[PDB]
Amino acid sequence: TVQARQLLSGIVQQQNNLLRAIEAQQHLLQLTVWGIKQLQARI
Amino acid sequence: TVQARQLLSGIVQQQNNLLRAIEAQQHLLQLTVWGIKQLQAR
Amino acid sequence: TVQARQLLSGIVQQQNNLLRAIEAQQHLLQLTVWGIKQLQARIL
Amino acid sequence: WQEWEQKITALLEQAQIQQEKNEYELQKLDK
Amino acid sequence: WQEWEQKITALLEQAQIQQEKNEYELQKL
Amino acid sequence: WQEWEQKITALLEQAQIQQEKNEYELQKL
Repeated sequence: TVQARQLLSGIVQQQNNLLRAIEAQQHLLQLTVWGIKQLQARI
Repeated sequence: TVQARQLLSGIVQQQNNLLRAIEAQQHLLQLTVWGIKQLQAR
Repeated sequence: TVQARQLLSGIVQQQNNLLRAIEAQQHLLQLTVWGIKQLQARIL
Repeated sequence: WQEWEQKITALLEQAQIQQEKNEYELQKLDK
Repeated sequence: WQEWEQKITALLEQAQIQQEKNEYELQKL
Repeated sequence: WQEWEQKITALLEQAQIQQEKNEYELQKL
């Protein structure tokens, strides 16, 4: 199952890819919340 | 077959964790879209 | 073994569903990004 | 835009179905 | 609004913990 | 802003490469 252990390693690695992507998405999303928060405080 | 079993369980759990995170982000994202369209009118 | 192969296939499928959901969310996030910058110009 | 809302809700629903499928198949491999 | 930002924070911490566990289990295997 | 989008895209690029890989290795099993 060298084949199976490589697939599992690629899955775990891809889940780290996805986790880092949504962590980065969250930091950008937080900026847009604050930006809107800034605008609505003005109106 | 305990080794592979708990790893597969951990992977399935991590897929639920990422799905729940993405669903919670979608709620926040939609709320930002709402704030946009309200500001665009005022 | 037959169960594990079907599960592994569903896991790889799930990875594809999550990836596509994040990609779509990124396009939406980019639209809101420009919506803010335009609002920032219009009122700031 | 709406379409992006439309696409994301569909993908999340499909991820939700597949997640249940995988947990059910995981329980089956366990028991 | 505040609800979702705080929920996301908890959800990301749990995913980081599970990622560490899976990577430990991967290497042991 | 643009470079957090640059960070995000780059992470999705590599996830796309890894997805194609994982699908190949699965078929080989």
